[PDB]
Amino acid sequence: DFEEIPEEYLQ
Amino acid sequence: EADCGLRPLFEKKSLEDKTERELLESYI
Amino acid sequence: IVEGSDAEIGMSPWQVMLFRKSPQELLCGASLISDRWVLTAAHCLLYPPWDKNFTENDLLVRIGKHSRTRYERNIEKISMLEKIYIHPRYNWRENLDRDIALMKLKKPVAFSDYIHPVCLPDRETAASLLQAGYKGRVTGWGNLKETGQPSVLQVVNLPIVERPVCKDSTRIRITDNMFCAGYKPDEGKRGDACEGDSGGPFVMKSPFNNRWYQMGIVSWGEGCDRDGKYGFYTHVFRLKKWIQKVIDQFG
Ligand SMILES: C[n+]1ccc(Cl)cc1CNC(=O)[C@@H]1CCCN1C(=O)[C@H](N)Cc1ccccc1
Ligand SMILES: *[C@@H]1O[C@H](CO)[C@@H](O)[C@H](O)[C@H]1NC(C)=O
Ligand code: NA
Ligand code: NA
Repeated sequence: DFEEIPEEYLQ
Repeated sequence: EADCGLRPLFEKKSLEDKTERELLESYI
Repeated sequence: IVEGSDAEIGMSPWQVMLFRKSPQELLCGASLISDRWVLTAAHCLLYPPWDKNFTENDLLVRIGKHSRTRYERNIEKISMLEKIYIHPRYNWRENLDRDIALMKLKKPVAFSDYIHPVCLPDRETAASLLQAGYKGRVTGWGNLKETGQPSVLQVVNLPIVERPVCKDSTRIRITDNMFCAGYKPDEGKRGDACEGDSGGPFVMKSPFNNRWYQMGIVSWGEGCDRDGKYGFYTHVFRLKKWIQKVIDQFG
């Protein structure tokens, strides 16, 4: 349902 | 912050949002 | 938010979305009170009856948002959490007394047209504004109905309610650390916070200095927008000594 967020914020 | 609670797109440019007057009218 | 409307762009630039990393979903609302500090409800982070006990690494904060689900490239900013602080006397066992928490960000967020902190009330602000009939404003991306979900941030203006009326509306024990807001059945108008709006701000615009103050935090209600029920909000000023203690010690 949510658009993916940039990978840098999930590191 | 000295600038807290003043919105860039409203208070900062002296524009009012569509319903803030409803709040003001309740402050009797 | 039930029976509210779409926010205007930049209408609530202190609005924060607490975002779960996995699965990716809305966890709660919150508010920006400085470049490094975010205010929310304790039950957004800690609520054992629902097996909720988040750690810093479980969550992200998304600031400057309007769309609920979109990644708002070049507008929103996403911050990691350095540390969570929950009120030491938060009562999750009974009635959500002292339903308040702070989150310190790993790095300061840059303010913009869409990102800007709200003021916290002092004693005089609170005395002047926290009166029955005076309206505040609640915002969030929570459910549109008790039993769906909004495209963009929702807003509703609601009147503060007399304490005895709040007390008589529920069997739950109310405390001085709470206030309630909403329309009565006889009043026709409606509106309430709901699931997902938890932790977001109840704000009032001071007619004395034209600044927005966060008087409450979305805390609890029996259902959403039910006739004869009201929403309950953490009384921010009553708990401000704790807020200041935490920021002074850890900031
Ligand atoms: C659902 N709703 C309605 C109005 C407002 Cl202003 C906020 C909320 C969201 N809050 C909630 O859903 C909170 C989280 C835990 C249970 N809860 C509730 O609101 C419970 N429905 C009522 C309750 C209050 C105090 C203690 C235990 C249960
Ligand atoms: C919540 O999590 C912490 C550990 O991360 C734990 O020590 C605590 O007992 C848990 N329950 C609380 C704080 O009620
Ligand atoms: Na009662
Ligand atoms: Na109601």
